[PDB]
Amino acid sequence: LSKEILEELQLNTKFTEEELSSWYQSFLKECPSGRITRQEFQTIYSKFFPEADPKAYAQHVFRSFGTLDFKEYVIALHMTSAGKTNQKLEWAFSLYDVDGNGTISKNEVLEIVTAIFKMISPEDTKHLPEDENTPEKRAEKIWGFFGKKDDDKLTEKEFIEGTLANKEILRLIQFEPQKVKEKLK
Amino acid sequence: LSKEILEELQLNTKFTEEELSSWYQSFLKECPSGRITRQEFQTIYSKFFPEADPKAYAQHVFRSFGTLDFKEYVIALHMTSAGKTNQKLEWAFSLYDVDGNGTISKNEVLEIVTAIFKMISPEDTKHLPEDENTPEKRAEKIWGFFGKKDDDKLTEKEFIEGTLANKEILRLIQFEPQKVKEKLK
Amino acid sequence: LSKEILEELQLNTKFTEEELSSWYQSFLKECPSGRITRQEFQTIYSKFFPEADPKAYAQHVFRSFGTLDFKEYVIALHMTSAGKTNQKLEWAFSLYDVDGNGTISKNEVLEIVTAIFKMISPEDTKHLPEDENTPEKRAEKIWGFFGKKDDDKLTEKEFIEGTLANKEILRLIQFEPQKVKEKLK
Amino acid sequence: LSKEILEELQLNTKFTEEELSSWYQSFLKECPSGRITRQEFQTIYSKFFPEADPKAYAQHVFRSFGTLDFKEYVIALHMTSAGKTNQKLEWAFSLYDVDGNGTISKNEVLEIVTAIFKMISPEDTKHLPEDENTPEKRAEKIWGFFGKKDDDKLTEKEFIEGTLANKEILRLIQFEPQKVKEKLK
Ligand SMILES: [Ca+2]
Ligand SMILES: [Ca+2]
Ligand SMILES: [Ca+2]
Ligand SMILES: [Ca+2]
Repeated sequence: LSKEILEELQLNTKFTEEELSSWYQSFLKECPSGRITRQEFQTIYSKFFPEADPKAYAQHVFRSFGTLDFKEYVIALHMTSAGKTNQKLEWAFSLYDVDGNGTISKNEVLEIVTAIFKMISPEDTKHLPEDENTPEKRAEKIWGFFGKKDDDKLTEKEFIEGTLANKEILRLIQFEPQKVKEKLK
Repeated sequence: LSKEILEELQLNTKFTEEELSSWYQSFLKECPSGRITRQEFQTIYSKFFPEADPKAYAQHVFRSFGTLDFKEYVIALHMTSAGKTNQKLEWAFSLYDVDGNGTISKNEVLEIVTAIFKMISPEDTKHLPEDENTPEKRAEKIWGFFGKKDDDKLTEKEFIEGTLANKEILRLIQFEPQKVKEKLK
Repeated sequence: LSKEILEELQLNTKFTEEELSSWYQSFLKECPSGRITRQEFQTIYSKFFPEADPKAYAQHVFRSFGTLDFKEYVIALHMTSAGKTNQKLEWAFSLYDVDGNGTISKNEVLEIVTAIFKMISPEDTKHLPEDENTPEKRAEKIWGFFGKKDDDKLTEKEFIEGTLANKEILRLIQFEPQKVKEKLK
Repeated sequence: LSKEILEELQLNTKFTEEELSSWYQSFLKECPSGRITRQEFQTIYSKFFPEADPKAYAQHVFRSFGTLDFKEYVIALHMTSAGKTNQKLEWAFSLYDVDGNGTISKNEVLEIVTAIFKMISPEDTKHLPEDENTPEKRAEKIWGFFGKKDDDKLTEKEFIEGTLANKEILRLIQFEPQKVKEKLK
């Protein structure tokens, strides 16, 4: 588990195996089964993002992985809060492909963008450019950069190419609450 | 020791084993026993932070680990001066849990925040937001973000979740003197 | 391939072997032969840099490596879009030595600088200093910093020494489209 | 050599072993003996820092290591131009201890500060704070932060403690030409 987590994160880790083991011992005192349900997971985001409405967001993050074990729980927290976005592109594809069918549709992008938008304070909201100030505008822009028609599908190959190649695209799909905020101020 | 330090720091290290070995040879010329007392440790902070009152701070850092050996001494200096705060969350919990009982109480947070505040120059002080300009205000805000009642306790699980998840929380518990300063100017 | 890529990038990687393997499976669904032609490669840049004219640029990048296999394709995308420029100096020499003869001539630098310039929007263009606002001015400045006469040749030794030693030089040869942009605003 | 360099730099490297090997092949075409003299080394700095007077600086850097072999040459270029200063503290001590006797005297600090100052353009010079605008002022401030009397000696232990602990000190001893410049603008 600790080496397994460290193995999956590799460059994104903010912990050593010993520290992961300490966190783990603590986690087990709280969740003796070593599993956390979707409801328990959503509560972490509700408790730590008082100003926003993190429910949809936390559910989508949970979904990207019944329950999550400690490994997935630790990775989820790293994906939403630590590291650079360009190091999480594979995972991000999993977040955007809402139904897990392997391709991202326009409706899926809208779904994720809407949930991310709910993480932003209505205050930070008016600091947004006119062309990206609503879920639908932000989602359309994204679809547009990928050169997609409403009917089209986006594969993992194109998704990684575009997000890596063009930083403008990376900035639009960005899902970490803090980074979405710190790109305006 | 050098591999042992390098092993504990892992990603936070600013030295190679050879350089650690050089520093060590130098350290032994000064402290032949290879041990440094609390009083000797406090003197390093007093000597290098002339403008502040580092005593309480240095004592708490020392405590987080009679004497410290070279390994702990090197780690302590890394914890207070190098790397990114999000990579020191496990250690930070040890710093905040003043009595080492495993949970952080409101009084402990106040204790650490007060010591950190003593590291800031009275000059940089008035550059602080109204809601975080005194030890008690800064400590209350922290307790408030964790959703705690004065009577409550904070576990290591919640501490890591909150500090990692919400950067606002990370900024409030930040203990490195330089970062506390460079977040205002 | 995944370990082979990870081996060549080493510090520049934004992916783990597992993620590279996922991207690969996706790539094969699109290109069953596991090879991508110059024309297919150019299309990625045309599709993701709508505002510029990426043809010459994409051709030079392709050339630095008939077809490219997945490994070279992944590295090419990393070279143009991720990491710090100072970590790509060896590769950059390969990009500038247009004919692959081992030395860079003044005409080669002009060729690459012109292609890079085509990646910049005519809008960002007037934000350029007077002495670097045209391909020929930018190329001359570069040649001048290297202390070269129009007739001279630049070896890989001098190229690495100059670009590493003097950041001014590094900034002038910079080839990543985003960095060229973000150095003005 | 390539693994040996990679071993000494470890975290500071901007090259892979293969790239170091390429640079090496190029270096040998220029210096078949694989050795570079002090005069040859100084010429690199003179050629790439046209606006300054890099002689004293290049000599001190050379000295910190007759001739230098490729390994030392590569490390020297990394020390002066790449990475973060806090990762080069052991080496920096070697740079400041001009006579190699193991302790730094006030005259040695003045010597190095003067050489570094010669790397700054007279233009960037007036952008310097009043208390650090001359070699003697900058050197005195440094000695003062270390709490030293003119007669005193500075050991490697204290040097590392102070430079790591107090970023103000790190900024004053900073020796990379670019960083000295980019700390004003
Ligand atoms: Ca889907
Ligand atoms: Ca306690
Ligand atoms: Ca050529
Ligand atoms: Ca000396």
